[PDB]
Amino acid sequence: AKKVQAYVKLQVAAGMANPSPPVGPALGQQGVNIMEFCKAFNAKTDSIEKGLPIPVVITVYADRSFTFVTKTPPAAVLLKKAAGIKSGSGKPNKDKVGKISRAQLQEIAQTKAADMTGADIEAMTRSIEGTARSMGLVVED
Amino acid sequence: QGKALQDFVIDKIDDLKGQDIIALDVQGKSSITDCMIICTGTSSRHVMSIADHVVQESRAAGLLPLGVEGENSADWIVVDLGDVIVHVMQEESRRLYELEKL
Amino acid sequence: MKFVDEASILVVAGDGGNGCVSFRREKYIPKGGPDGGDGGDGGDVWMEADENLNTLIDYRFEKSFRAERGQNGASRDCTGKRGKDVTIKVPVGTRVIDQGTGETMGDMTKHGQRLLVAKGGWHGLGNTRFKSSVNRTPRQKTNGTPGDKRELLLELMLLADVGMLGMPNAGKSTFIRAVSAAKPKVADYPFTTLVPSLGVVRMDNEKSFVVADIPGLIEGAAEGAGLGIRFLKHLERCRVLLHLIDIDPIDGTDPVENARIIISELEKYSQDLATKPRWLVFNKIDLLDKVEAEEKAKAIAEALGWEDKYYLISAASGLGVKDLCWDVMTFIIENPVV
Amino acid sequence: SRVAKAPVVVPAGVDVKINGQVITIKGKNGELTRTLNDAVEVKHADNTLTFGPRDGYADGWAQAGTARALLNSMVIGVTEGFTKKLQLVGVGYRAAVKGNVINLSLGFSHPVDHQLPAGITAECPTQTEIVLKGADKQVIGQVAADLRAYRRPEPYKGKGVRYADEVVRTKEAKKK
RNA sequence: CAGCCAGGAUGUUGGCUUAGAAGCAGCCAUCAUUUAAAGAAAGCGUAAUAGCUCACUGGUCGAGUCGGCCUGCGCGGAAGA
Repeated sequence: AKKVQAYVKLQVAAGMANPSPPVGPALGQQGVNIMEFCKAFNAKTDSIEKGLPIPVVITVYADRSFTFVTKTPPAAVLLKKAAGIKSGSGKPNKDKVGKISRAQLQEIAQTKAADMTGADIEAMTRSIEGTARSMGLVVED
Repeated sequence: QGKALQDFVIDKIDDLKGQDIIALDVQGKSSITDCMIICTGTSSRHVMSIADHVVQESRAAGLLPLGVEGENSADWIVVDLGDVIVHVMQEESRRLYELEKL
Repeated sequence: MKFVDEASILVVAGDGGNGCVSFRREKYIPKGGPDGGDGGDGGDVWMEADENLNTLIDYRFEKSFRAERGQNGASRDCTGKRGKDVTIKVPVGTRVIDQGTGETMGDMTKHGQRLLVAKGGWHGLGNTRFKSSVNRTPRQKTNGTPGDKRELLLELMLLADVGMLGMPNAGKSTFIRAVSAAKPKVADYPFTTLVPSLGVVRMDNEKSFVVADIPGLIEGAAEGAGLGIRFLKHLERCRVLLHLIDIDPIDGTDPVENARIIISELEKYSQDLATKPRWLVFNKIDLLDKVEAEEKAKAIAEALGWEDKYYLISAASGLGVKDLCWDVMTFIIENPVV
Repeated sequence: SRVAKAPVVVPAGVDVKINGQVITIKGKNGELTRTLNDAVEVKHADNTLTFGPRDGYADGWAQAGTARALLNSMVIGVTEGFTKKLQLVGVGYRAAVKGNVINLSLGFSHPVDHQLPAGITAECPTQTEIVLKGADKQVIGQVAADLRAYRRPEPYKGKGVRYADEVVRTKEAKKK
């Protein structure tokens, strides 16, 4: 989040094994190796859990390897494995497609290590629900 | 410059697979050319391509060719080197015309 | 290097000219002969073939082609002029389909030969053509017949004798980067191919080895990153077809065990084109052991069920490409159409 | 109009001589003079330069505002000058400057020699770059345009001679 | 008002009856966490990462500026031997 040299992030999942059909070798071509996806990337993710997609920046200037740090996984996947349905919309707004709870996505949204905008707890409480209830859900906060 | 030019022709004609080469002497029978060289090409494009080689080599030899005939038809193509005239043309049409009797 | 578009054209044949009704009474005598003879035959739309063009982009922009109507009759028995023949220039390798009788009327295979797709009209007849003594007043006329109203649907297939079908970015475009002049954009990032391309190999005079490359697709009628299935119709006409499977991909699917699907994908179109014979060649061997690949290639070819002569060629560095260079000619020249 | 209301500032050491409607702008890096349109009134105040219209002229302020624009451009030329950069892109495109003549091998059957005016010079930092240098914008603009007209950039690959700031869009016709 | 120097972000590749669509003809709410403001959104457009601009805001010179109506007189429409 500094300047040019094209910060990028491509992912479908972190638990599986770098698929070719969905993204392929598009995970780096200007100094990023394709065999290093399981050398240093699988240093802290493999020790906790493998069920979520994960974005990451590259941030390589001229080095053969990479020198980036992992960050939070997206909140758009917490609505599938931890909140309810997997497939989703169907007809997005012909009826009341989904259901959410106020206690839901409270501790799940707080598991992020460090990626915040403001230290207030009340302000960030309704930050995640912006991604929510755009799916055709009903809010009962 | 009598014997030199055909030897300058035979060596270059054999470099690009000039098969069945005959050295003729038409001195006395015809009063238009000193001698003619007869040769066969495998394909029409082969005759067309080899025609460029002899012209380009002739233009690099100082002498200017006096005429070419290959135009949208590669069955019969000839070029002029002044005294010496070479006949690069197809085998199929060679039986129709005379050989070694002109 | 650029996009491809195929569309349908609307062509109308010119109707014949109309007869004219008039009389010749010039200066002093009111009672004189009639004027107005033949009309004019309508224009004929022809199908011109050009080897200079490859696409049909100029057909959606102007879709209606109006053949000139036959000129009408005039006084003093001035017969009309025949409608000029408008010629539509089409790249070689097009099919013609008519609405209604939706079959193929002609195949565009030889350049420089013309096809007639719209029969012109017939000229009318004036009163001079109908002058009589029974009527004592010839003033009747015949209209020109309407032209042949045919609508053409154009399907394009590029002129190529050797085809290219295989896994996404498995070496199909790298093979084009051989002694062949054509050099599409080739690398090891994803599919990388958005344009069908063909090249030539020059071995000897009057020896053509036109080979075309088309984008491939995975898991049958499915698309990965926006690439449609319309690239397939450029195939299914070439006289010889070859097939390659990537070996030991870094992230790709498993070996030829998966390529059993590809046979179903080729069978998926309508009938696998009566099960056209296939030739298998490999690629990307220089990254492995040649002595070890010998047992690999023999074992993997018998795994799927192909008991014919296969090819083990590393075309990335242009090693061992010459064996495929001459054997293809023996298949072509020695087996003409019969 | 109102542009002429703001006077143009000239540096020290440059002399402005007015003999009616002709103005003299002798400076460090040039020797040139230019004449007015007879419809503008100019005054020689302190180290600025003011302009105004003339009574009885319908155009009036419109021509007066032009006086500031041209004369401001004359200030930079006589002090630092104006520089224009021309680049040649493509295989076989070679450029060189011999004296007051630029020899251009633009793929023609014969070489092209361009005769520059008295107060315009060119340098060749590399074989594919021409640096136009001058003190008057009018003359330097046309000579660059005259140089550009020989090998006008074709819009498909950008091949030709182009300005430094200019960008040429590439488009595909007869898609395959 | 228009110029000139900047920001133009975080959930956020927003999921998706999505074959891909990261802002783009399908899909929806159109909210929302940090600030001086910056849109799940304005476009030129790659096969997708994209390359850059704009909407809104800050600073700079400083006094007029913005876009609608009616009407007189004016231009194109107006090429032949």
